[PDB]
Amino acid sequence: TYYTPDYTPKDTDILAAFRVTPQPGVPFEEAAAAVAAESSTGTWTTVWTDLLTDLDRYKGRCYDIEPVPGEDNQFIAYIAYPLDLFEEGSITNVLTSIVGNVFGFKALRALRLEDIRFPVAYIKTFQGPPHGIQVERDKLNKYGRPLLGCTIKPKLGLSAKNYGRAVYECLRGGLDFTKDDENINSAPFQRWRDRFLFVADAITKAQAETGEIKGHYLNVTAPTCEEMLKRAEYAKELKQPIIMHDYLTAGFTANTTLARWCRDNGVLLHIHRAMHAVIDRQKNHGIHFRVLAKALRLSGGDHIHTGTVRGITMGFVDLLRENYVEQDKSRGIYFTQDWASLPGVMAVASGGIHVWHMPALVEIFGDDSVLQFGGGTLGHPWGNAPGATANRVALEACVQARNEGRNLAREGNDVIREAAKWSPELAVACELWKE
Amino acid sequence: TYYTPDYTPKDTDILAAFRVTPQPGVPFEEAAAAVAAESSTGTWTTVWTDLLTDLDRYKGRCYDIEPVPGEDNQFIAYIAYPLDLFEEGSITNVLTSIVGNVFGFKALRALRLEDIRFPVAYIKTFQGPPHGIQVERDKLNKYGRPLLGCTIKPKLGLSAKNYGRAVYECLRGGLDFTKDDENINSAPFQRWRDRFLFVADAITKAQAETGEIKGHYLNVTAPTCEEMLKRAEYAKELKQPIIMHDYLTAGFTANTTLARWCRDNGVLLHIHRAMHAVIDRQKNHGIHFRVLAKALRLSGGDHIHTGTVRGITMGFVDLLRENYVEQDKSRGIYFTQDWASLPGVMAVASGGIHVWHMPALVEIFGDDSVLQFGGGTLGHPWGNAPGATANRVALEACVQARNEGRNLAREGNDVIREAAKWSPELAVACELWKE
Amino acid sequence: TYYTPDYTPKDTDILAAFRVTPQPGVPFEEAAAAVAAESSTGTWTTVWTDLLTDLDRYKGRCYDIEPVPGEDNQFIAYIAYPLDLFEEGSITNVLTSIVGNVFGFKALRALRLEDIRFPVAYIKTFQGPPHGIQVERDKLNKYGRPLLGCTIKPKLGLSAKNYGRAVYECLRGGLDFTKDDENINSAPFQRWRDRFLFVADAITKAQAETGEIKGHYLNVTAPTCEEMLKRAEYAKELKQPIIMHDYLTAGFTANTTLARWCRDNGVLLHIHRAMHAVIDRQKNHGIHFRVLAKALRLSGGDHIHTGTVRGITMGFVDLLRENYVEQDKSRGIYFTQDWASLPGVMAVASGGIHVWHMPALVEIFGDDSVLQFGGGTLGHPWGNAPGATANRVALEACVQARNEGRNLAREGNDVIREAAKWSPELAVACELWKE
Amino acid sequence: LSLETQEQIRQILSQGHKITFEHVDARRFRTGSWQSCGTLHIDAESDAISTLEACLVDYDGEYVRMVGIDPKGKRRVVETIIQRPN
Amino acid sequence: MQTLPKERRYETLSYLPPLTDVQIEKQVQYILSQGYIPAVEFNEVSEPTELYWTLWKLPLFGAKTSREVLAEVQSCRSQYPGHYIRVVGFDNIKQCQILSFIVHKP
Repeated sequence: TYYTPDYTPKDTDILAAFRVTPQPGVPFEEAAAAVAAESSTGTWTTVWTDLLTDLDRYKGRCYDIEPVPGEDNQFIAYIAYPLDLFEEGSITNVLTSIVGNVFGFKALRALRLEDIRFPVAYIKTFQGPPHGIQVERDKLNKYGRPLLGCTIKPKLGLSAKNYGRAVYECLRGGLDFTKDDENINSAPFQRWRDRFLFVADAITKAQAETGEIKGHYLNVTAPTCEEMLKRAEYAKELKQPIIMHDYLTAGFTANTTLARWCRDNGVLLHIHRAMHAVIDRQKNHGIHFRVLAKALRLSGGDHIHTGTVRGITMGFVDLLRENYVEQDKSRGIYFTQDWASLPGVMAVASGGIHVWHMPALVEIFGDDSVLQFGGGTLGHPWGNAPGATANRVALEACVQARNEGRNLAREGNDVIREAAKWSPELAVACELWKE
Repeated sequence: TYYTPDYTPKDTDILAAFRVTPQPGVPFEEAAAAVAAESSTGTWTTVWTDLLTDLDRYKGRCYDIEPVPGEDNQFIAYIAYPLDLFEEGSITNVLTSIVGNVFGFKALRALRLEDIRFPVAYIKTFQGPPHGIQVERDKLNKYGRPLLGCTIKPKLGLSAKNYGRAVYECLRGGLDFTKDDENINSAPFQRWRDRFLFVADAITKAQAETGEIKGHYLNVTAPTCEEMLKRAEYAKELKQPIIMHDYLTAGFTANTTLARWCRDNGVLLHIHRAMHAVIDRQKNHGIHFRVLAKALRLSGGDHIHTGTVRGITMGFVDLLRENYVEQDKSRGIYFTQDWASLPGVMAVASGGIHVWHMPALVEIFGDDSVLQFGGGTLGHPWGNAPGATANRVALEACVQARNEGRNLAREGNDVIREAAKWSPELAVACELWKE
Repeated sequence: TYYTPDYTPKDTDILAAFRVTPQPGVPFEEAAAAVAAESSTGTWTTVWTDLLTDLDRYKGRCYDIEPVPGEDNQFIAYIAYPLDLFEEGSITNVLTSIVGNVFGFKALRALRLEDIRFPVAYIKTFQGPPHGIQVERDKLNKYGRPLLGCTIKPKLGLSAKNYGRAVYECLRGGLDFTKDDENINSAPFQRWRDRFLFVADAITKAQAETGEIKGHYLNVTAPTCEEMLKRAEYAKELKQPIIMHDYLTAGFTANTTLARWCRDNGVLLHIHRAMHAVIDRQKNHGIHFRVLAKALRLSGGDHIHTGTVRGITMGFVDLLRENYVEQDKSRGIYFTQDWASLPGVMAVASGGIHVWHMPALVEIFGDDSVLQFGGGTLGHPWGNAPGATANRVALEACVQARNEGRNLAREGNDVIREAAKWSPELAVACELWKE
Repeated sequence: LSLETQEQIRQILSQGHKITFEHVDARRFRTGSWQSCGTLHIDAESDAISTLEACLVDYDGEYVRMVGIDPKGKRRVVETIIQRPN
Repeated sequence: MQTLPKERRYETLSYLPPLTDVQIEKQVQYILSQGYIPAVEFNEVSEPTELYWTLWKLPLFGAKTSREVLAEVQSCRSQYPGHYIRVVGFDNIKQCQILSFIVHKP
C-alpha cells in the first residue's frame, strides 16, 4: 500500500532520486516501499488512529523503479510527496521529513540521495538569494571578466595588524577581493573586533590608490545567534560591502536569520562549503552535492564554492546560474527543475591553481564566476603586490584573446607566453610554477 | 615534519582515532601525515608566511600508528592537537577544524573517525546539559523505575483535535509521556499553534484524573531561528515541562542558542537522532555515533535516542551516563574520557518493541532510561487506554522481581505470564504479539 | 578528619599558602584543620545532613605544614580544594569561599594569605584581559620603548576648561598619555560630561600637531552600574582609545560587567590600585598583593599599578607578564602557575620619580611597562611643555645606550649628563631635582 | 648526575615507563617550548645516565629535564628539571 | 626582486598596454557577433564611487558593422578631448552589461 507503479506525478509535488543497496534476500519492491513510508506517515505496525485521518492524500509513494546498469542489488527509486505536508519557507523541514531516519535502516546496507526536484509553487515561499549575479555586478561596477579573490596564508598565526598589511599589498597589485580562512573565528591570538578594524584601514588605503572598488570577506560564523548578528552590526558600521559564512557547520536555521538580515541591510554574503567532503564523497552512501547546492540557492547566497577541475561539476554549475535547466542523465541531472525568476548564485573556484590553469578555468566556468588563488599569489618570488599583477595580466590576456575569437584549448599556452614578454612580473612566475 | 612518533601527548590536548584506507602504492607514514596536516595548519606547498608564525607549537602531529588485525592497507592513526587553536564553547569549530576536508582526499579511498577525547580544561567552557538525569527526576517526582513514552501514529494525517484526543487516552491509562513524530513541523493539515493548544487541554485533563505529573514532547524544530524561539515562547506560556528538537538536521548552532534559552527558562529538552543512519552506518567510512553522542552531551541535552538491541551500544550508553569511564578496546572506546562534574543525559529506547522485550530492556539499560513504544500501545485490540495499562503493569512486574533478587534473563518469560493472571488487559496483548 | 598529610595534590585543584599565628596553647594541627574546614563545608558541630551528601569528595584538607624559620607559633599551611565547588568565571566566589570568615577566628591572633595557584582547567572559563600587551602596542603603533604617562596636579580644584589646557601642553611636548586622579569622579566644581568634552578638543589638537597617536585615561568609576555604562557610552562616542577604573573600591562585580563591555567595544582599560595599602601592608596580617594581581589578570585589565622601587616586586611583575613562571621561594612565589595562552598585563610605575631615577627604572621593569610622572613634569621651571621634552629625551637616551650594549647601573649618571649638553630643557631640570 | 637524578631515573624505569630528556634555552622557557635531545623512550638506567651527560654538555647554559613516559599511548607521567642555565 | 609601482587603474583591459585601433575593432566585432547592443559613454573624472557616466547620443540599436561604432568614438574624442570615454554592450535577454572598457584618457 506504499508501492504503486501506476501513479503519475503532479506538478505541485516534490520528487526524489535514491540509489538503493538492499540486504541480500530483500526484494526490490519492499525496500523501496520502506524508505517511501519511513520518511512520511510511516509506522512499523497498523495503528487505529490512521482511520480518522485520510492516509491516501498525504502519503509519499514509489511510482518508478529503474535497475542500475552493471550492478547487482542496485537500482534507482522515484518517490512522490504531496505538497501540503511541508512547512513554508524552511529548508529545515524538507531536509527533516525526507532524509531523517530512512538512513540507518536494517533492510538496507547503503543509501544515497542523488537529486531533488522543487515544484515552482514551493519555490515562491522563500526569499532565495539576497541579490544574485546581475544585482552583485551592479553594486561593484565590474563587467566582462571573471572576478579575482585571495586567501591569506597562513590560516592561524598572524596578528590583527600583520593580517591588515598582508591584505593591503594584495588588493594594491589589482585583486578584486581578499578572504578570511574557514577556521579563523575569535581565536585568542587575534580577536574578531581588532581584525575587523585593521582590514577597514587597508581597504580605504588601496581604494584611494588604484581607483577601483575593493572588498574583503569578513568571516561572521559565530557559536550563538546573538554574537553572529552583533559582529555583523559592526561590519555594516565600517561600511563593508561583503561578509561570509559557513552554512553546513553553523546549520540551515543560523544561515536563514542571517540572509533575511542581509537582504534587510544590502550586504553581499559569501558562503564557504566547509565539511562537504564527509557526506558527498562516497558514490554508494550520502547525499550528492547538487541537492545541497539547490538547498543553498533557496536558503539564499550570492557566492558558493563549487570545487576545481568534470561532466558532473558542470551539471550543478549550470543548475545554480540558469533560470531553466533540462533533464540530462549523462550530466548527472534526473529531473526538470524550473526556477521562478529567482536570481542566480555566482560560482567560486578555489583550491590549488596557478597562472598556467588560467586558460582552462575562463573557458569552462565562463564569465560569471570568481577565481580565487590561495597559494598562487603570496608565494610569488617578488611578494604579494607583484604576485597579484601576475594573475591580473594573465586573466585579461585570455579574456581579450577569447573575444577576438581564439580557441583557448589550442592557443592556451600561447597567450600566457606572449603576455610574459612586456611584463616583468609574469616572466618570474612562468619560471617558478612550471608545467 | 608532521609524522613524529616520539611525541608524548599532554593532558590539555584533544586526541582522535581515525580508521584509514589508503590508495595502493601509498605508504602508512605519508597518508597519516596528510590528515594530521590537512585538518590543522596544512598546505600542499611551502609558503613564506610560515616563517613569521611559530608552526611547531600549533601543528597537529601523528604520534602512534597501529595496523588493524586481519586487514591489508588498514591501520588506526593517533593525532594530537594543541588546545589553543579552537574557539571556546563551540562544537561548530572542533567539528570544522578536524573533520573538514581531510575527507575526500585523493591519497585515500575510505576514512572513518572512531573516537575523540576531550581534555577537562576544554570541557569547562560549555554549559553542557541544561539539567541532567538527577535534576530531571526531581522536577517530575518519579523514582525507582524506567520512564514510559509513546509516539502517536500515524506520523502525518490527523487533525489538531484528533491528535489532542489520541494523546488524552494514552496518558490516562498510565504512560509518563507522549511524543510528536520527527517530520511533523508546521504541515498545512495541522498548524503548530493549534496542535500546541489542544495537547494543553488533554494534559491538564489526565493530570487531574490519575493524580500524577504527565508530559508531551512538543517538536519545536523550525526553519529559521526567530520562528524556533517564538514557538518556544508559546510552550513556556501554556506551562509545558518538556519540548524536543532534532539537532543533526537543524545544525549545532541552531541547537546551541536553544539550550542556553532552555537553561534560562527551566524547560527539559528531548533530542531525536534523525538522519544518523547515513554517516555512522558504514564500518569503513563516516564518523562513529559515540563521537556525536559526546558532541551532544557537550552541546547540551536532557534526553537522547540510543537505538534498540550490543557490545558497541553499551560502550556509548555508559559513556553518556557515568562521570568517569575507562579505556576498553573490546567495548569500542579508544581513550580515557573524564567529565568535570557535568550532569548525565538519559538514554531513550524507541523503535519496534512489545511487552515480551520488557525483561530484556530493564536489565541492559538499567534504571536511568526512557522506554518508548511507537506501535506497541496504539495497536492494542482494546484501544489506547488498555494498551497503556498493559505496558505499565509489565514494567512494574520486572522492577519488583529485580529488587527481590531474580535473574530476568532466566525468569524473564515467567514474570510476564504470572502478571497476566489478575489483569485482563495484558492477557489479550500476550496473545497478539507472540514469541 | 580535616588534617591529612598523606594527600598528594591533583592538577585540577586550587592550592593556597597561609602564614598562621595561633593563640598560645593551640597545637599546629588543630588551627590548620580549622581554616581548612571553616572556608569549605565546615561546621563547629556534627549535623545529620552530612550523611546524605559525600563529604570526602568536596572537602578542602591540609596536606603539608612547614614551620617558619626563626619564628615561634608561626608556620606555613598548604590546603587543597577540589575544583567542582566553585562557580565558573567569577572571582567573587573564589574570594568568598576561601578568605570569607576564616579571618577573625578565636583560635588564632593573626592570619595572612601569601599565594594562590590556579589549575589551567579553571583559568579557561574567564575572559581575562580584553587585549593584553601585544594587542595594545599594535593599536597605538609604539615599539622599542617604555610608554610615558602624566598625572595632572592638583588632584581637585581646576575647572573643566583649565583641566583641558593643562592636558594639552603636556602631550604637545611629547608624552604618550595623561591621567585623571583616583578621587576625581563627578565633583560639583567640574562635572564629568564637561571634563569629557574639553579633553576631547585638546587630544585632536596635539594629535594633528606632533603627528603621533595620543591618549588620556578618563576615570569612569561611578557609584551605580547604570551611570558607569552610560559615562562609557559617551567616551566611545568621542572616539577615546582609553579609560580607567579602580577595581578594589568599586568591587570585582562592577569591574567584571565593564571588562565584558570593553572587549565588546575595543577600548583599552587602565586599572588604579587605590586602597591596596590597608590589606597588603602588614607581614603578619592581610592578603599579599600577588594574590590580588593574579585576581586582576583573570578579572581582566590591560594596565596595572605595581609601585616604585625589590626581590618581592619583581616576583609579581614577571608573574603578570610571563606565560609560564617557576616556583622561587626567595622571590616570594610558593606555587608553579601556568597561564593558558592568556595575554599579559602591562606594568604601570607611578609615585615620586624624576629624570635621575630614569636609568634605574628602564633596566629593572624592562621594555613592556608604563612610566608615569605626577610631580616630575608639571613642576618644571619652564612649564608643562618643556618638562615633557625633558623626560622624553632622557628615556630615548637610556634606550639607545642599552641597545649598543652599555650597563645602565655603572654608566647611568653618565648618559643623562652627555644628553644635557645639546638640549636646553634637560639642563635646567638636572639643576633642580639634584641627588 | 646527582643522587636525586639517578633515583628518579630508577623510579621512572622501575614503573616500566620510558625516559625522555628535554633541553631549553632561557628565552623559549617563557612559553614552555622544550625539545627532545638524544634518544627518546629510554627503558634502562645506563642509556639514561649516558645521554644525560651527552645533553648536560651538548646544551650547557640551557635548562635540561627528564621525562617518565608510560609507553601505553605515550602518556606524560612525571616531569622534573635537572639542569638550569647559569 | 622588484617593488610594484603605484598606478591608477581603469576597470577591464587596463593592465594590458594601451589598445591599438585594430584591437578596438575586434572587441566591438565580438559585441555585434553575440547580438548585444554597443554604446558610447563619456565622463569628466574617473572615480570608484560614481557608477553613472554621461551617455553619448543613443545606444546604436541598428549596428550592422563594427566601423559605425568606431566613427561614433572619434567624433566624441574630437568634441571632448579632456574627457574619459568608454564603450559598453547592453544585453536585452539577461538585462545586464557584458563588457565595459576605457578607450580615450583626457
